[PDB]
Amino acid sequence: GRRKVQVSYVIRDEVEKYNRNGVNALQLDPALNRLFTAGRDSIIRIWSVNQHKQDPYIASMEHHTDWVNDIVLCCNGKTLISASSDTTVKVWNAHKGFCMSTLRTHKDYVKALAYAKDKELVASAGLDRQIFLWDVNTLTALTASNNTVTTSSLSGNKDSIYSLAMNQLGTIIVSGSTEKVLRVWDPRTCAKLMKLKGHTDNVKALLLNRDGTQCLSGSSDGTIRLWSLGQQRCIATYRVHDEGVWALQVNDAFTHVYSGGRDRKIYCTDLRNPDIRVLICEEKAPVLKMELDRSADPPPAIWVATTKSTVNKWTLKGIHNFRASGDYDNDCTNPITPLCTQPDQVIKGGASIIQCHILNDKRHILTKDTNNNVAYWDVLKACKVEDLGKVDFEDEIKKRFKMVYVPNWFSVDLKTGMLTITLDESDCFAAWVSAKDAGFSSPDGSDPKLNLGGLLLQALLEYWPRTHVNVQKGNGYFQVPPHTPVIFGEAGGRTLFRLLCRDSGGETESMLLNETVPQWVIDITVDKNMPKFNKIPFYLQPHASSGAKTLKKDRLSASDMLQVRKVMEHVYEKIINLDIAVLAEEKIELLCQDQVLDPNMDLRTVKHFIWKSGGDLTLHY
Amino acid sequence: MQIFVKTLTGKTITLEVEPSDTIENVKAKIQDKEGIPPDQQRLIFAGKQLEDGRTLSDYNIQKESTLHLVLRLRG
Amino acid sequence: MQIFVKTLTGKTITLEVEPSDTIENVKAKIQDKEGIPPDQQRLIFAGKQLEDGRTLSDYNIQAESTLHLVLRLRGG
Amino acid sequence: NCEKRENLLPFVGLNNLGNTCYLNSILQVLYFCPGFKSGVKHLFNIISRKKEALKDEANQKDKGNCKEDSLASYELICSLQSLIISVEQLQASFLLNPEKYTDELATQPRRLLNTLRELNPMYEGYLQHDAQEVLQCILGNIQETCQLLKKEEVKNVAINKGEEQIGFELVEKLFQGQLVLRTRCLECESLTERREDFQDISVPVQEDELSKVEESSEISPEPKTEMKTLRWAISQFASVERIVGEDKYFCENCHHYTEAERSLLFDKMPEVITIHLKCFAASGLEFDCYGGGLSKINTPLLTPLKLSLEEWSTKPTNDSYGLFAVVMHSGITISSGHYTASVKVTDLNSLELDKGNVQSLKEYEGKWLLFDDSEVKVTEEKDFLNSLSPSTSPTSTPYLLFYKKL
Ligand SMILES: [Zn+2]
Repeated sequence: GRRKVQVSYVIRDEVEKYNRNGVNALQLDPALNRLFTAGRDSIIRIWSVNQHKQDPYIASMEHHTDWVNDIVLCCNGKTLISASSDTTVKVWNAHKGFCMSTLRTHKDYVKALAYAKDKELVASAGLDRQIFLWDVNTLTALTASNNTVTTSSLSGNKDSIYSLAMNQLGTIIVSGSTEKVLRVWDPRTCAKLMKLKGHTDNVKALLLNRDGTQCLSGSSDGTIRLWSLGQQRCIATYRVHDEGVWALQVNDAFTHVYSGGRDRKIYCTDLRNPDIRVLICEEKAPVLKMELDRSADPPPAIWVATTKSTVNKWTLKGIHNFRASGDYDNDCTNPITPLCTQPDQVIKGGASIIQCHILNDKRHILTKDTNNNVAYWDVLKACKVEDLGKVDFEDEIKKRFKMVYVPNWFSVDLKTGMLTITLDESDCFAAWVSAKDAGFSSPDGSDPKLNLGGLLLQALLEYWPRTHVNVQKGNGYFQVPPHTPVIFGEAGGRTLFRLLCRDSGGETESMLLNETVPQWVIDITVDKNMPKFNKIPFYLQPHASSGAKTLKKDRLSASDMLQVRKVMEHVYEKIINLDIAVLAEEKIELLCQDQVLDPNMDLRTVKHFIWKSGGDLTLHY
Repeated sequence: MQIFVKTLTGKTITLEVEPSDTIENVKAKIQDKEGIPPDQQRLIFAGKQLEDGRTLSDYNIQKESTLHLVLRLRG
Repeated sequence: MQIFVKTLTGKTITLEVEPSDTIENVKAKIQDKEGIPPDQQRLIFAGKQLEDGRTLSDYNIQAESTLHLVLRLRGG
Repeated sequence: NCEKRENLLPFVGLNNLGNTCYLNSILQVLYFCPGFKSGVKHLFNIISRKKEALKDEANQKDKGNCKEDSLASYELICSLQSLIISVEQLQASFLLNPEKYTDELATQPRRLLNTLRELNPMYEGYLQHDAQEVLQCILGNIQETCQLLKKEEVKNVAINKGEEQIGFELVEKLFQGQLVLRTRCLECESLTERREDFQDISVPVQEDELSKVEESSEISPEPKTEMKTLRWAISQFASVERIVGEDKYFCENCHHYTEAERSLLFDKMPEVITIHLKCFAASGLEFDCYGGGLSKINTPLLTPLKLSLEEWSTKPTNDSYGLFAVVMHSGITISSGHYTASVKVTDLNSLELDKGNVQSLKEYEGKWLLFDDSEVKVTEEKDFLNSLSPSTSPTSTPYLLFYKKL
C-alpha cells in the first residue's frame, strides 16, 4: 500500500553562505535589487546585487531536499515559488525568507515553472508528464484550516516536461518536453489549443511575449525557434550555438535574445535579423539559467548561473558600440572577441564534493571536493574532523587502511554537493560494533555492542518528545549538531518531511513527525527494541601439521562480534587441555586456509578477507 | 556501480548492485523488479550466460553493463 | 515428456512420464488415469513388446510417440 | 504402406535419445553454419597432433599434470568431430546407394550427448531443455578450448598465412560481435558508452498486454497500426530507450539520478547473427504471484529473409544478411513442446572440409527442410514462409533465427 520510507540526513555547517554546487535558476527583484539563487545544492540564497556592498549575502531559506530546477518570483516580489526535484513545488516568502506551504501533487522531478503576472497564475510542470495550474492568491492564502486546493491540471503530455512558459496576460501556456513537441493549452479553460512541431530534440528554455502571440524555444539540439502562435508555425531558426541551449532571456521589447548553453558562451541575437550577434562572455562552465537586469532599456547587465558555484554578472554596456564597429566578419576563420573578459561582479561560491570514499570501519568518510581538497568526516558523530587539504586522495586512503570489517549500514549520495547519509530498513541495522572499537569507553570498562544505525537514529531525533524516556534523551553517547537536517523521503520518489534536529522540540513539527516517520524507526527510537543479532556458522578441524587425528567436523555457531581470541581460548581449554589467554597465544595457533589469524580480528573480518569463498567459513587449530 | 538489464519486453531496467554479489542476488532483484521467479530466468552478459553461484567481479562486470534477460523455452 | 497412448478403438490418451520410469510404472499410471489393469495392457512400439522390467529409455520411446496399446482379456 | 512411398531425403536426420529434440535441432543448424564444420575439423587436427605429441613425450617428461578440465574441453571437440564424421559418412553411404536405408536415415548422437551431460550436469536424465541454452553451452566450450589452444601455442612460440589462424578464433570469428552501450544523460548531455561483446541478439516479442492507453480519446489515440515486424523488434532492442521513472541513470558527471537515452550500436558484426526471439512473456501480471506468470507468445513476428543492421550500426554497414536456419517450438507452453529445426541447405560451393587435414547435392539447393527429430521432410520456401506468418500457424512458433553475412 505504502512505499519504502528512507530516512536521510545531511552533514553541513549552520550557514552555507556560498554556493556548494551549480546554480539552476536566478530571479531578480528590481524593487529591492535582490538576487535569488536556486542552487543544485538544494538551497535558496538571497543576494544583494548592489555593487558597493562588500558582502552580497542577505539570508537563506532552505527547505528542498534535492535540486531546485526552477524558481519564479511572484506577487510583485513578495512570494517565491520554487520547483524542486524532490517532487515538490513550494511557497516561500521572499521578503521574510521562509516557506509557507508545500505542494506535493506532482509525482516526479518538477522541472519548470511559469508565471502570469497579470493574473498571478503559476504553472508547475514536471517529469511526471503533468501540468498543474495554480493561483498565487489561493496558494499564499493556504493555512492549517485551509490546506487543500483543487489541483487545476492540464492533460495531453506523454513525455517528461523540461520547460514551461506562460505569457504575462495568462492566456497561453506552452510546455516543452522530451516529446520534442510544444503542447499549448489555454489556461483559462484548460482546452488544448495546438501542438508545435519542428524541434528535433529536448526543449529546455521557453519564452513568451506580452500578448502570447509569439514564443521563443530553447532546445538541447542547439537551435532557437521563434513560434508565431497565431499561425501555429515557426518563423525563424537561430543556429547560433555549437552545443546545446539550456537558458534563454529576452528584453521587454521582445527584440534581442540572450542564449547560453553547454558551450559556456552567451550571445545576443537580433530577433528581426539574426545576422548580427555579439558574444557577451565565455563562462568557465555550461550556463543553466540567466536573469537580465530589467532596470533599464537596453539592459545594463545580465546575471548568469553556471554549473560552477560562482555566479557572474556580465556588463552589457557597449553592445551598441560593438554593433556600430562594422566588424562584419563574413569569414568564420575570425573568432569573435568576447565583449567582456572578466565578470563585472562576482558572487563567491564554495566547492562541491565530487569524490567520496567510506573507510572499512564504515564510520569515517574521505571526501574530495572540487578544489581537490580532501576531508575527513564522521557519519555517526556528523561532524568534519580534519580538512587534510590538497594531498593525494589514493595515498591518503592507503594511509588510513584498516584491518577491521563492519557491515554496510547506509549509503552516501552527493547529489546536493554536500554529504548526505541515507538509512534504509533493509540494511541500516546490519552493522554492530564494539564500544571500544567505536571509540566510546564506559567508566567501568564494559564494552557493550552498539548498533551504529540505531545509535545514529536515536540521536537524529533526540529532541523528539516521545523519545524522552523518564531525563534521558537520545542515546547518551554523542550529540549530532542541532543544525543538522533530517529528511524522511520515500525510496526513489517524493519527500514526506524535512526538519532540523532542533525542530522536533516544537509543536507542529512534533505533530507531523509521528505521521511522517515510518514504524521501523519507532522500533528503536521510541520502543527501544534492540535489533536482530546476526550469527555466524563455522567449522573447527585439527590442522594437518598439528599431528592430531582428524576430529569430528563440529559446525559450531556464534555471533560476528565474537573475537577469535574467545574461540582460541575455548579450543585450548576443550581440545588440547582435555593467564590462559597468554598461554593459548604462546601454544595454540588458529589458521584459516593455513595462515595465522589475529586474535583481536573478528570472524566476519575473516569471512571478508581470508576465506574468500561462498562456502561456510572453516577454522583450523 | 549500476547495471542495466534488458527485460523480456525489450525495455531496460536499472539495478543497484556491487561487484561482489552472486548471480542469484541479481536474479532476485530482477524478480523483484519484474516478477519472473529467479529459477526460471537466465541472464546473458557479453554473449555468455551468468552461471549461478559465481560472483559479479569474476565476470568483469562494471558500471553501465547490460544483462540481457531471457526465459527457458524447454522442449 | 508426453506419449500418446493409442488403443485398438482409436482413442488417444496422453500420459506424462519420464524415460527413467519403468514400464510397470507407466502401466500403473495408465491404470490410475484410465482404469485399464496393467496386466491387460500390451504395449507395442516399432513392432516391439515392452517389458515391465525395463524403462522407456531402454526400449527407446520418444516424446509424442504413438504406442499401440492392446487390451488383453483373460477368458474367452 | 505407400503413404510416404518410402521416400528418404539424402540429408541425414538424427535419432533423438527420447527427449533430445532441442539438442538435435541445435546440432542440425550448427552442421549447416558456414565454416563451423571446417573450424571443428581444424580444431580436431590440432587436438590430435597435441595429443599424440603428449603421448610420445609422456615417458620423457616427469610429473605430467593432465588436468581433467582440459581433458573434457578436448573431449567436447573430439565428440563433435566424431559425430560430424559419422553423419557425413552415413550421408555419403546413403547417397551412393539407399536400399539399405528403406526406413528413416539418421545417426544417434550418443557421444555428444554424453559429453554434454558429463560436461554440464543439468543435462542428466532425459528432461527437456532450451535449444538456445544448448547452443550457448556448445559455443562457450568451443571458445574456451580455442582460447586455451591459442594461449598454449603462444606460450610455445614465445603468400597467405591466414589458414592456420582460421580456426584459433572460430567462435570469435563466427558468432561473437561487438556492441556500444551508449548512454546520454539528459541533464548534462554527456555521452558515456561501454563496449561489450555479444553473440546473440535477445530480441523482444511483445503481446498486446502492455503500453495500454488510459483514455485514447482526450489524448492522441495512436500514431499508426502495424504488424510487428523483425525490424520493429530489433529497433526495440537497439534504439533510443528513454529510461524514466522507477529507473533513472545515475550520471557521475552530475551526481544525480537523471533521465538518459540508451542506444545500443553494432560496431563489429559476426559472420553469423543469432536472433533469440523472446516468444515467452510474463503476461504482465504475475497471476496473484502463483510462481510467476509464465506464458508463451504463440503469435510470431513477420521475420524477413534479409536483414540489415545499418539502422543501428555505428559505421555505415554496406553488407546485408540472409536467413538460413530457424529453430521452431511447436508447443502451446514453455515447459514442453516439440523442437524442430528448419535450415536452408545452401553454400554448397564453400561446403567443403577443412584444408588443414556440389552438383550432386544441388538438387536441394536453396530449399528449406523440417528436421523433425529422426524424421526429415522437405518444405518449400513459399509455404514455409506462409506458415511462418502469424495468420497460419499458431503452433510452430519460431524461437531462434540465424543470419549469415553475404
Ligand atoms: Zn549527467
